[PDB]
Amino acid sequence: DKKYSIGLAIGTNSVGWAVITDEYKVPSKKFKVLGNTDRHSIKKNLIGALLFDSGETAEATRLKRTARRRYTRRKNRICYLQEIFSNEMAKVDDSFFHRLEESFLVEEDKKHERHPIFGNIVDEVAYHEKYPTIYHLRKKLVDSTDKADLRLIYLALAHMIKFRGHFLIEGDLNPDNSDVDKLFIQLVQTYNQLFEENPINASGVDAKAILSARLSKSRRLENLIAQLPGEKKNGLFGNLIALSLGLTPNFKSNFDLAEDAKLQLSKDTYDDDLDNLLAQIGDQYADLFLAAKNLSDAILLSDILRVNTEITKAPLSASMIKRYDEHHQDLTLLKALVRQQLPEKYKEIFFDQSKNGYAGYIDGGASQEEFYKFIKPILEKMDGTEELLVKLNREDLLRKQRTFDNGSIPHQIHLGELHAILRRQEDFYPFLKDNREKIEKILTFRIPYYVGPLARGNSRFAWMTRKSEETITPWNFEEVVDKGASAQSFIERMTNFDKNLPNEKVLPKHSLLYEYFTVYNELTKVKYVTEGMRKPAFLSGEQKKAIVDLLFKTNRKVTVKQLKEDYFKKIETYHDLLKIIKDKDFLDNEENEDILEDIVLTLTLFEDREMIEERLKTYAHLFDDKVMKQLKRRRYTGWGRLSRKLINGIRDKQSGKTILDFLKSDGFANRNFMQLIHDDSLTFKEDIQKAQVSGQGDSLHEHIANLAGSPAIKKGILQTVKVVDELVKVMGRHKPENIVIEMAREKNSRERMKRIEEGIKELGSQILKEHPVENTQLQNEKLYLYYLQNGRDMYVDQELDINRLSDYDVDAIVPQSFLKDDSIDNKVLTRSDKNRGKSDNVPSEEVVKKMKNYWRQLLNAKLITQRKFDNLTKAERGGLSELDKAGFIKRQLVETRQITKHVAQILDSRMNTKYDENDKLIREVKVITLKSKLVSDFRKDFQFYKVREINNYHHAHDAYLNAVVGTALIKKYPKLESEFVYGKATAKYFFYSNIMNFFKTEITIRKRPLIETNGETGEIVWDKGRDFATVRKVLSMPQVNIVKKTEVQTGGFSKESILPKRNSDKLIARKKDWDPKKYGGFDSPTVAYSVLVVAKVEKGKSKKLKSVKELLGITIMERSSFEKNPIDFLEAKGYKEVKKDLIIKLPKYSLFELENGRKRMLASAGELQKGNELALPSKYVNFLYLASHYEKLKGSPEDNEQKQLFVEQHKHYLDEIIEQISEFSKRVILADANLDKVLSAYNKHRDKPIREQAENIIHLFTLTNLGAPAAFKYFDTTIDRKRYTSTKEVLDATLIHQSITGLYETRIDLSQL
DNA sequence: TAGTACTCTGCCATCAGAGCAAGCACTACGGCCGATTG
DNA sequence: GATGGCAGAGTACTA
RNA sequence: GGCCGUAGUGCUUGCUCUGAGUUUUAGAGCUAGAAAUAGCAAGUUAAAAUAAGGCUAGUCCGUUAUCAACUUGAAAAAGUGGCACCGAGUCGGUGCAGCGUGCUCAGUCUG
DNA sequence: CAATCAGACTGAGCACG
Repeated sequence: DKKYSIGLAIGTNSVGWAVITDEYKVPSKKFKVLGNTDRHSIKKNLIGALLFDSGETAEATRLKRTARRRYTRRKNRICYLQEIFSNEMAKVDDSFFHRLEESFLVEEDKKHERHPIFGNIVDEVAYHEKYPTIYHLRKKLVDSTDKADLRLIYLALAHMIKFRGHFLIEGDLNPDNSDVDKLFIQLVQTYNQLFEENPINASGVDAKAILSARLSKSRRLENLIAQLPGEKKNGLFGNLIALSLGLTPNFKSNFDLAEDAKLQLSKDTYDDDLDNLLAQIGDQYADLFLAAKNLSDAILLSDILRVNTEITKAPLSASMIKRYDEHHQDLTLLKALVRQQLPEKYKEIFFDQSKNGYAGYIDGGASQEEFYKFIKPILEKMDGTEELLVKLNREDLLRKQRTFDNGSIPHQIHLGELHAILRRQEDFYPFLKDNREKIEKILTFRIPYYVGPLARGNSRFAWMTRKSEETITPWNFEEVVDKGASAQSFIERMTNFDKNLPNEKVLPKHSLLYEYFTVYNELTKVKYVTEGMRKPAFLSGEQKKAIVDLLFKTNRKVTVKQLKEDYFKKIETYHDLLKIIKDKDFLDNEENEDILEDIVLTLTLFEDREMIEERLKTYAHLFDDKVMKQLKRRRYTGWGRLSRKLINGIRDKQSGKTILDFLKSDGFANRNFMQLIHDDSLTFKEDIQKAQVSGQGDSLHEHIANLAGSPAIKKGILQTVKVVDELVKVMGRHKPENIVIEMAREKNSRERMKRIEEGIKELGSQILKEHPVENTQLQNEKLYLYYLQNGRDMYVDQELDINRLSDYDVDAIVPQSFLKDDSIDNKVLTRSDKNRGKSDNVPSEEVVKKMKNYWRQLLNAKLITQRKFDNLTKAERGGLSELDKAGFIKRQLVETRQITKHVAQILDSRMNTKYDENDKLIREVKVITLKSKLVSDFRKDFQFYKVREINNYHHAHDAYLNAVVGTALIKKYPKLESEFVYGKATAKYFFYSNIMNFFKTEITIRKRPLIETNGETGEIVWDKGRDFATVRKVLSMPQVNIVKKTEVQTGGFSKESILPKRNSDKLIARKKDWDPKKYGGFDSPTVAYSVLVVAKVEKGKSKKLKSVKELLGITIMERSSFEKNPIDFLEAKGYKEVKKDLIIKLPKYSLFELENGRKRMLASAGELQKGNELALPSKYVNFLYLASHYEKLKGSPEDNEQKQLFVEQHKHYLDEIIEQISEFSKRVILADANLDKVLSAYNKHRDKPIREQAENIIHLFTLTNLGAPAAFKYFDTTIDRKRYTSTKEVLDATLIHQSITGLYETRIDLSQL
């Protein structure tokens, strides 16, 4: 038995641990080794770390799941259409659908003719000649009036149904509205006709260009307003224009309606909102609103159709046909031009599929951007290509019909085309006449987002409820699915429970009881003071009732003057429902509170008007039709944090009064919620405690999963809990005195590009147009800041130069000393940092006044954030006060993160379990949490420098230093237990500035005593004479238990790319009947785990059985098949007489010990990884840190000078570091060619400065590392990977099974078996 | 000599968007919210 | 972003 | 620490959808050529699959989390490994074990 | 409103296995 402590450092992919005794010495004990080897014991130190791969989020899995569901539903739609057509298609050509299904088949596999539509070569060729694309067929069917072949009708309908289009725009679209100017003129005419007193003139205004601009919608509206006299924004005409172009205007000010009456044109509720507005004002604005709707349709369509729709009913098909024709003409013209001018490049342009060009554009995979990049210079270096170059510049040269930009086509266009086809062809096909509604339903149906998957009790994600047990098709979806219950369950499965009553659901935020509760809490804490009062007094129950009835039940906002006048002078959600139902006695009654709760619950739950009105039909008799309509109109959003049972259901045992009852009857006490619930005498606390006891706690893994945070952090937490338990078991089941823990704080380029594009569009500038920047270039911090600041200085009014970058200075708004935040939200790029003023405070008031307008504009442009703006304009608010500075200094050392709170609580609950007589938990184990700042400062101050590139020992060293610092600190300052152990401005500032000054011998010059004592107690907390030597000795130990957590690979079967056909055995069939050698397939499977099999194989013509020992990679696809029957799985692979007992399962990162301590880790069944750590001396580590200037220089000039001299005298340490690396590589790495290249590079770059040489030597440790080999770079010379691609040598080595700390092992010698 | 059989080296990885709902964590403020004895 | 798969060129040993 | 009021940012989980992309087949290539080969013509589209697949047969499920070895259990789970000292190139060596009960004394804590 | 002699453990000596 010995008092000991555990120090832990938690990372996303590493967890270090350390056990220390009283004198800060790490123990060392012998451990028994199990297995068949002759080694039965081994000595190890209680210091180490566990490394694992980072956890992942379920986002990719969710995306894959949704895609799978989408594909299934699409096939179901096509099957519905085929089922509709089946009888007549069997009459016409019975094998048509069979031919369609087997199109993906070689000729010998088809049981029908190869041609899929007509089945004979003449007919197929004629059809393809007449309709080169499906859009030709679609336009012909839409426009022509004669009979069409049934197969052709089905083909057009199937294309339309299979590829519908986006559902962003709701309602109906009329493609005939295409002209922008004509509809703008019509709208102006209607406006002038109605508003005769103040007519509006818009002649001479480029309405088409203004409205169809590529800028933002708000910018377009502003431009149109500026170029339009007689009105501005928020006027009637301005609101009409905004409504047409898509913004949501408030028509309240136009007619003084006093209600918002906002209308959105794309929303489904637009018709109801317009009906309400028309009933409010009058019926004479219907023409104007209809004109606005037509203008909106034209505005949104003209950007897509780009064709005249007055002659055809298929505008999209006409656009695709003209795209085809322009493609054809441009191709002919380009062929002629190339033939005439550059005959030698014709082959490489129109025949070579590898290089980009037309051949690679059509036959190859090259996209439109790549084709344009290839073909622009050739067109430029030719004559007669001006119009082709113009089309290229506007991105309209040689365009395919199916492209990426086709995603902006609403499904309403396809629906209109399909309806036109059905209307044309229903006279000749009665079945087409009959099934028109259901075919259109097939095209336009989509499952509501709140209904979810239509399961039948075998899905964990589903929540839908069926009122009838039968197959759900799009035609009886309403009559089978209980939509209201499905939506309510959709909302309720995600809402929280009350924390005080864990089995109780929370109330809606706008619930009436919630409103009364909040108002009563606010009212009971206001102490009135008036004449004739000796001391301030609290309001009584009757006074509060009178005040609530007279003020709260009358006016929305209650103020102190109103309280004094209407009650103290005159005498001495509720309002929203009052103006809707227009009933005061009903709302003030007490027997309809359940009805009111139901009403607010419905309005909160359902966002669809039909659902709200069908749910409220039960209360339709209580009110009138207009009241019901108003109730449907009103909708609330938000959920409270308190349950109804907690607020009003539970009652005190002594008095039989609920919390609301007590709050109403507070009287002179005026005790609030927190008080009511924390009172010892009151039974509310006891009842709350009783409820929380029920359920208790789930498993540790379940609790960690239920925590909120990153999955990688949760994985690290679980590993830390397990290693703590393992160490407790190791140390004899004696729990430690203290557990000191710490936790690290932690396409992006595409996000930056979209953000800058949106900001530039909003601001109306053209900085991107001046010089475009790619995402990779935008990844640079200086460039990103320059582009975010619109190319202008942020502290003074001047212009910055992009070509002059890498020369300015990046200045943080809050100085780095107070807060260490390096994010863009705190960084600012300016020409000179001195413009900000003082360097130890917020930017100066003069600069704030100068740049307030610019910063406001940037915020409105979303270039900077609200927090950034608030930080920048803090000088006006008052700047950085002394209390703020003290808080910033204090928060740099005291951990306050909820994740670390949780972690500490879990460890505390696991460790301390006993209770006293008075049910007071005994703090046997004290959990101390520190930030990384304390340990980092300790390392910098006392020359315990950390270099991350040497090896993985720094995790264990950090854990040990955490233990030492935390234990020493809580011994020296026992009063600091409040802020560290889980369980004035000037004075606070200088207290935390020197909190760690008892470690050091000298301060600022203060001669601190050699032996540090607690004071008031006889405890020695530190001894600079010998404890520093102990820490140095511990950090220089060569043995540290580093464990790579073995895992079984899970995930995708292989690479998702589908390769073309080739005669290789590595291809994987995409379907059971699709031979890879004839259809192509996947490759590169992921190996779940290797299996060691000792068996015999048939070799040679005689098929003699040769005993073989080898590793077999059980891939993810065949893992279940293997585990179901290993014998059959292995026999089918070709091995005979395998041994079930001798089969060994070998997951990833399995460790093997071969010779001279050389260790290899199993990367896969045919690859290995390095498994050895270089224990470089701390003298070499310190020299490398000092010479390399880690984190530049952060020392005094006097101290900086002596370290430079130290490096100068220790020049020769470089050769020894190289010597250590070389001998380690010779003993373990065995990469001879790479070692020779590294040594040659070192010899050739010997004359360069020590700084540069050390900086490059840091890279050489990538050669001698643990894990997968990686390529590094020494100066110019680059050294590639030396991969170990053979697992044959490990079959005679020693397989080590390491526990979670590595102290418990089971060595299995595979050579014997 | 032909045929396996193992080794070294370079290439290569599905990608973009649209809503909706619930929750947490943090920032920035701006107010209320620790017990015992006479 | 990297790290394992794969094709291809290359060299070596045995029937 | 929580609960209100406002505002903002980021992240997580779940659902309904969109456009592409790859793979095979269909869209008769021609002429001079014994043959390779050469010269022309053409190119834009569609069908099907989009993790193999599963049984629970649903317009459902299939890439998250969890997982050293051994023993006992169907499983969930529970068990399995002596200590001190001197040292340090991935851990080595040395030493001990493999004391219990009654009386007096003296020091510390509680009634 | 104002104050914040009995039981257990360790070491020392003697007796028995």
